Amino acid sequence: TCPFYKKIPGTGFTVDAFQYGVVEGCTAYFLTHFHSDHYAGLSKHFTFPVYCSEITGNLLKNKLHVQEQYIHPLPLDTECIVNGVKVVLLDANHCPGAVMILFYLPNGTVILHTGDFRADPSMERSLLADQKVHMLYLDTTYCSPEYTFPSQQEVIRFAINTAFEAVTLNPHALVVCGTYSIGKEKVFLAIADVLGSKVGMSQEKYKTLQCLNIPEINSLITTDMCSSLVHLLPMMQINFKGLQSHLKKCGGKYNQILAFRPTGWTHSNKFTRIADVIPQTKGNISIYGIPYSEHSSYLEMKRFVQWLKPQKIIPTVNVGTWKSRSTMEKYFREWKLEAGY
Ligand code: NI
Repeated sequence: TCPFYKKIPGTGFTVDAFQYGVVEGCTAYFLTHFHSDHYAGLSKHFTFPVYCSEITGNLLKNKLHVQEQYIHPLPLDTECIVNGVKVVLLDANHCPGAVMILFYLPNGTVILHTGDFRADPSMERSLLADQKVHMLYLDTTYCSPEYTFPSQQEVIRFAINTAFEAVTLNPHALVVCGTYSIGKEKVFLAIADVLGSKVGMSQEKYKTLQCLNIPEINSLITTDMCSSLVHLLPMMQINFKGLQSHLKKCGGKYNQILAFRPTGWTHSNKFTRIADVIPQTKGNISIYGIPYSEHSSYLEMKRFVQWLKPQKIIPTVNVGTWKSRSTMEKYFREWKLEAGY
């Protein structure tokens, strides 16, 4: 059965609620982004209206074969009317096509659902600045003070400098980057750009990336592995056995692998700066775990909420345990008392 935190009161709407069958009294199903814990349940047999971004709609049509007549893409930053309710989609700074949703209820309540997001001060100058929000459905993935991480910019600088140095030292080194969903494309694209290479990948991943509207993508990605020195592989193959085997497949073109695993957080962050990160090495294979997050850190999330001053917060992540819930509720109270709302 659908949980309460996926239902928008006073509407016929749900959010990211496709794995529960036909939800009672749902007239429109919203999808914030194309990640499997959120889209799980969609297919060519789905015949209810789905509301989403243009990019998410490309992925629905091409990857899951949802029929076009049921896909309702909305432009960002634009007031739209859905089943008589005004809505706006805003950029969530998560993966490509990821949105937050503002709902303007007929009785005057204003609700923001963040979907998955990485809070940023740039958001303080969208259509959010223009009115009060009464309820916030918040991505609380990293809602605990131990979750610090560097900016995306610092992490990309580290990866580019590391890859550029390694391949300059050894022109026969291969760089490999792990992936298992859309998101974090900047990792492999920035590395390929500094090395003057395209990124080689499977036909299926290349198809997924072509759905995204990324400018000059035919310019950075390819299915011809032979001509590329940056390869993308499934995250599951990013280990010593998987990479030894891949290296065998390249036919003596290469004699070393430098691999990257962009993780969310890892407890090395509590003791280590980005400058100080080192790889795991075995033989002629090195693996770097890099803290590239597409969710808010604790401090980024705190700042966003203290700026927005919602009257009620409803968490959407880590809700399954009483200890997690109570912990998060305590932080929300602190934030409110410290900010004065
Ligand atoms: Ni996500």
